[PDB]
Amino acid sequence: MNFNVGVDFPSFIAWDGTTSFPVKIDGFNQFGFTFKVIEELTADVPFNIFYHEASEADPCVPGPAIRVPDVPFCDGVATADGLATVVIPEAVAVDSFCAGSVPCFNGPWISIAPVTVNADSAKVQVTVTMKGATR
Amino acid sequence: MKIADYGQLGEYTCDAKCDAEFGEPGNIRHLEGKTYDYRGVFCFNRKNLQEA
Repeated sequence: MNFNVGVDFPSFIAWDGTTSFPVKIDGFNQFGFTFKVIEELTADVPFNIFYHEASEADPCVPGPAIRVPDVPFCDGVATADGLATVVIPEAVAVDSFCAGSVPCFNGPWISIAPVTVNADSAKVQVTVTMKGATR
Repeated sequence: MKIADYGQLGEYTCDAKCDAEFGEPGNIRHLEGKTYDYRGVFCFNRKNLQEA
C-alpha cells in the first residue's frame, strides 16, 4: 500500500530547461531543491538563487527578483561576492539526483535560473519540495 | 650510530720482507631522524547538535 504523499509533501517545478518559474514558500516552514540531468554534460553549469516579495498592485503576485545573500556557516569559507550559488559538477551521471537547500528564508517567494542560457543549460531539471504546512 | 664498513687489515706476506703495510680502516656514520605531527579540527552548531 502506498499513500497520497503529495498531500503532505508537494513539489513544484522551478526550472524546466527553458523557463524559470517563481515558487511560493509562504505556507511551508521547510523546503529544498532537487536536481537531475537528462543527457551527458559538456561542462559545469552554475545557477543563481533569487527571492521575491509581494508586489505593489496585488498581494498575491511576486515582485522583481532579489538576489539571495550568503550566510557563512559555523566556520568555513565565504563566497567571493557574498551571494549564494549552486554549481552542478560535470561528472554527474544521468541516473542520479542531487539535493541541497539554502539556510535562510528571506522573501516569501523563491526562484532559480542558470547564469547563462545555452545548449548545456537545457540538460538540467530543478524541482522544489515543501514540508510542514502551517495553515 | 651505524657501522658502514669494517675495512681490510693485514695480509699474507713473503717471509723475507721485514715490515708490513697499512690497510684501509673501516667507517662509522652518525644518523638521526624526525617525528611528525597529525592534527585536525571540527565545529558544530549548538542548537542543531542538541536537538538532533
